[PDB]
Amino acid sequence: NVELALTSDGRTIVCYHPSVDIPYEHTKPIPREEGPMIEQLSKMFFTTKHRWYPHGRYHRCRKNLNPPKDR
Amino acid sequence: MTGKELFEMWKIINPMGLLVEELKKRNVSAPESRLTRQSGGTTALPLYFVGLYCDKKLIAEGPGETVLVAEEEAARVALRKLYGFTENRRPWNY
Amino acid sequence: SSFSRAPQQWATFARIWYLLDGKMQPPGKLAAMASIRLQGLHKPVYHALSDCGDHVVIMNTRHIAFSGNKWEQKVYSSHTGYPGGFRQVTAAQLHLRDPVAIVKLAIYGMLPKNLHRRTMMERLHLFPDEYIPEDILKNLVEELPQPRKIPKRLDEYTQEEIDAFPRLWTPPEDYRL
Amino acid sequence: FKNKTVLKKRCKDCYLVKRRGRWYVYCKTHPRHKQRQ
Amino acid sequence: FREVVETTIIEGRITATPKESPNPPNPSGQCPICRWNLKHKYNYDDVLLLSQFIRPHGGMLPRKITGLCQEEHRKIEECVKMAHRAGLLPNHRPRQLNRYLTRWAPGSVKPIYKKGPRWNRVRMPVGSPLLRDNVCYSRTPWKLYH
Amino acid sequence: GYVPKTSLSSPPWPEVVLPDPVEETRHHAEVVKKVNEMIVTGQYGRLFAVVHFASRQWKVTSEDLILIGNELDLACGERIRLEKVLLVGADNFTLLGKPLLGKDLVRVEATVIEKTESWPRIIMRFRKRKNFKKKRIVTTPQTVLRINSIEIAPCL
RNA sequence: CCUACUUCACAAAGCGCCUUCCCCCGUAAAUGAUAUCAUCUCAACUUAGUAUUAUACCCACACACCCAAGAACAGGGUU
Ligand SMILES: [Zn+2]
Ligand SMILES: [Zn+2]
Repeated sequence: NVELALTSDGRTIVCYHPSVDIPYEHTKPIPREEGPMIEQLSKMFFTTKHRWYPHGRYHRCRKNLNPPKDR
Repeated sequence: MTGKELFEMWKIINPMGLLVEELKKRNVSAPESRLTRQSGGTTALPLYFVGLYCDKKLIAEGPGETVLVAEEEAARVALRKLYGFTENRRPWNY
Repeated sequence: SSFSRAPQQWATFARIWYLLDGKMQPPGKLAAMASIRLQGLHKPVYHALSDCGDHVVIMNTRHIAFSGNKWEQKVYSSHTGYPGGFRQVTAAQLHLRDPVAIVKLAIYGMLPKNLHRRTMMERLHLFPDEYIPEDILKNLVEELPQPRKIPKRLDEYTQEEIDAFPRLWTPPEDYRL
Repeated sequence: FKNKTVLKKRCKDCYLVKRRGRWYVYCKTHPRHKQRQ
Repeated sequence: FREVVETTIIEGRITATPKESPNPPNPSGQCPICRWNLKHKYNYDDVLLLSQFIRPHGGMLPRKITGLCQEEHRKIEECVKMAHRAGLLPNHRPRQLNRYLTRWAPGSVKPIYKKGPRWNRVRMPVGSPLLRDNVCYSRTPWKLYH
Repeated sequence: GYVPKTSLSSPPWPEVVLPDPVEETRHHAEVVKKVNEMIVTGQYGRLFAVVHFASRQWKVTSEDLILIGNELDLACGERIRLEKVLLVGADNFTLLGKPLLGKDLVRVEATVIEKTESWPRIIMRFRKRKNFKKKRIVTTPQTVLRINSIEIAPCL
């Protein structure tokens, strides 16, 4: 849904792209132990087990607790 | 206030109620909250887009993890659009 | 736009559920589509460390189609690790045993060979037939077009199309046929 | 069957047939003529 | 087309026979393929074209009867084999793994237990080399071996 | 020349027909006029611009910060016009140069906010078993610019 | 596995006893075209023709002492 148009001199391309709204008809009304724990978490979040095991103090201390923040 | 968000600066409670009040001031009926898009509804990481419709016309839609959160965020987006404090509004002139 | 920071981030990095129909499709083309989606290489916000993969639900994997004689020639090799544990099984035998293994292995081979591969395979959902569990069906968001367009059979062609196609030759009348 | 690099019909009833991927010379009269590529 | 009917007494009756469609695009050609400008523009899945040279039970028709070139008769025969093996002619039968582009009869190929090294890989044939000269609509040539 | 409808009779991609030049020019003029009227009436919020500065292209908007990896021979706080604007876009329209937009269309202005050195960068060379080890520390001059405003004019 | 025999003796053993269950494919055929016969078919098709190992086994989330359980740990029992 974009309108392309060179200008008369042909030196600049003009693109008209209005934002199209979602039609009302295209919408639905609003409705009104360590082992087993890690298996449950992996099933819940569609991950593997390895993510949920802890890490040693060395890794934990290596993690930066005051990371730079942008925007 | 550059880079700040409207409701990051102005803390509000019940944005849906506040939006309903504003629409009443504008003599407009209460918007219909309606589920425009959704993803993974039965999982632990759902995505919902809820749009507020004024007479079958979309005024603002917002995303969220639950339908309630998406509706609340859509209310916030509608308030931003009504007040002209949208993210892509004309930047301040200096 | 004009979302709050947290909802905006959630929307951008939310994972979508795609549906592939494996009926009469090459497992390799299915695997290319699925591997792209599982990695997240279909998102402009993709990055290997962003965990931006999506869910892929492939149905009718029992009805995949191999081109050529791959059903008889393609051999899947495995070793149990024990001496004499080397097993070589053709594609047809593997399909009869597990109606999911062929697509699963194609996708597994196409995914990058790193530690994210099995996490990606956790987001892959393979179903031999048209049946899909209700929660997965409710999760479904989009259906991807089938990579191979299924050719029509004569039994499927309409009489109008048959008439539209010209007769190519005059058969001699005095022929048994 | 005898394995032959080159298949040669021996009598008139020796016929070449490509079966199970390879060429054979079969013969009803003289099964001694049976050849396999 | 003559058909033999029994009752014992048997007799052959000539029935309705289709004729070539009017206005061939290229009249005065060797083969029907040349007459209709289809030299390199049909594939195994073009059942409408292929079935016109097929016995009611699936067999090919002889080159003398069809009038096809030698090369075109070979191409049609191989394309019909591929269409049959892909199941595109369910009604042209004498009386479950989906396939297509199968060069060999399924029961005659042996599994590739030892695919060679990279420089001597044993590849799985796909399609037919007879169609190598078909019209190429792709940047890369279509591969006959996988 | 007619070929019966087969799989290979026609190219797989859909056939494309060039629109008639008269209607193409009419539609082009209509779209250009609509966007020009939007510019006249100020029917746009934030503007972004792709600008070629130094050697690179920067996606830029008002209040943005840009780090040039060289000194610019400008005093801090000095205002500047970035003259090579390749693209300017709004919510509802974009203007594309071929390759550059005109000076009459867009005006992107920046301000030299900082003149600094980069953090020390290490260049080490090492070759095993050759007694070959060299170390150098380099700091690159840098200028931080702030994009103050992007202005467009109805000169389409 | 220990009822006998034997080495032996509150048990461990053999020299003693008990139990052990499905196939793989080379070919041989049927109909049948290309090539109106024929032709087992890297033609379509129909059989011998089977691995898609069938099973079987295991499955209880949460001191001390004894043990046919055992290096430790673990396991079983303590009504
Ligand atoms: Zn003989
Ligand atoms: Zn010809």
